Amino acid sequence: KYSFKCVNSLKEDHNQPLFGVQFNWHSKEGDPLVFATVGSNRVTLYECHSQGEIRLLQSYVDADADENFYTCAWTYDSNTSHPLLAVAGSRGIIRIINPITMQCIKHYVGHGNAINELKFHPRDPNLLLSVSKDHALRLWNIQTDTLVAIFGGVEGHRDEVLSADYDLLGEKIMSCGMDHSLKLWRINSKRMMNAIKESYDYFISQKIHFPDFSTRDIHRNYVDCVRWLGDLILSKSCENAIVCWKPGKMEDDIDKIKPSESNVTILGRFDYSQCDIWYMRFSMDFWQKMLALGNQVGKLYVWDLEVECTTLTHHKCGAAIRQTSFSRDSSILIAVCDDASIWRWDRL
Amino acid sequence: SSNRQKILERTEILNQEWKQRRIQPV
Ligand SMILES: N=C(N)N1CCC[C@H](Cc2cccc3c2OCO3)C1
Repeated sequence: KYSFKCVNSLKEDHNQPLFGVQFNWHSKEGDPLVFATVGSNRVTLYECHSQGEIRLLQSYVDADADENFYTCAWTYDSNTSHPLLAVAGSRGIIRIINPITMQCIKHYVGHGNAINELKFHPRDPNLLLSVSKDHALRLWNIQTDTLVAIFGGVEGHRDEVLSADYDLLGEKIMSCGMDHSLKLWRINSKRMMNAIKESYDYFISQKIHFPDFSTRDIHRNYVDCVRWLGDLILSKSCENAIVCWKPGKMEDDIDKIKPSESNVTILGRFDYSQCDIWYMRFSMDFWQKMLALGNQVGKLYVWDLEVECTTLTHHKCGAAIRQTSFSRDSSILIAVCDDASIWRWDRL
Repeated sequence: SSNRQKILERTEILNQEWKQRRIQPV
C-alpha cells in the first residue's frame, strides 16, 4: 500500500561510500526535516524542502583525513533542548557535534578500535551506546562524560560488534556481530539502574561479562543489523533475508527468559535478492509500520509491517545502498550509497 | 497481533514524550 516517487538525488564531492544516514526525529512538529549523512571524514546536514529540494546546510570535515565515519545518531541536551549529533567510525573516537554550528563540542576516546554503530537511549537523551571492532559495547553518559558500562568479556562477543538496538522503553539492548551471535543485555537490572544513577552523581565503569541471552542459531554469517520490533527481533546477515524471531519458545515472555535459555522461535522472514555483501543496514519508520532495506545494485525494498513488498528503482541508482532513513512523519525516505550518492523518495 | 499492540502502546508513550518537548531547530 506504500508508494514512493524519486524526487531528487545528489552526490557528495568526496566520492567515498556513505555508510550512515539519519533524519533528526527530535525536531518538533512544524520544523524543517533535517538529515545527516556520514562517510569518508565527513558529516553533512541537509534540509528537505517542497518539490523535492535537498538544501545543503553545513558540513563537518574531520582534521584527520584518515578518519572514516561509519555511523551517526541524534539526541538533544536535557537542559537547553539544543539538538546534538554523535558520530564515530574507523578511528574509534566518538565526536559530539553541535549541529547548529557544525563544530565538535567534545570527543570520547575509549574503544580499542573502530566504532560500527551509535544509538541513543529512547527515554534518556544522555545515554549513548557504541558498538565496536574490539568485540564490546559501551554505554556512555554524555552529560557527565562518563563510561557507565562495558558489555564484553568472558561471555561477550568473540568478534566485531556490528549493530545494536535498545527496545522501545529502553529496558534492554540486543547486540550482534561478526561472531554470528545476537546477545541480550538488560539495562533495567538493579545493577545497571544504579550504575546509570551513579554516572549522574560523578569513574568506575561496570564490566558486564555475561549477557541475559545469547544465540548463534538465527543466521550462519556476520549479523550486521538488529532492531527490536516490540518484544520480537528483526535481524539480518548477508543471506538475502531479514529474520523475525524471539528468544525462547513461541509462548515465552521476553522478561521471563533466563540467561541460559537454549531455544529461539522464528516468526517469519522478509525475503529479497542481491544483498549478499556485508555491512548493509535495514531501517524502520518511527511507528514501525514500514521496513526498508537497500540492496547492492541500488534497489530499495519497502515492506508494510502492519499486514504480515514495494521495490523502488531509479535507472541512475546502481550503487550499494548502505543505509536508509525515514523522516519522523514517514513522508520522506532517504537512501545513501557506496558512490557518495543520496536519493530522496517522497511518499505518494 | 499482541506484539503490534505492544508496539502501538510503547510508540504512543514515546510520541507523547516527544509532543511535550520543544527541541530547537537545526
Ligand atoms: N566493520 C567494518 N569493517 N566497516 C566497514 C564497512 C562499514 C561498517 C559499518 C557498518 C556495519 C554494519 C552494517 C553497516 C555498516 O555500514 C552500513 O551498514 C564498518
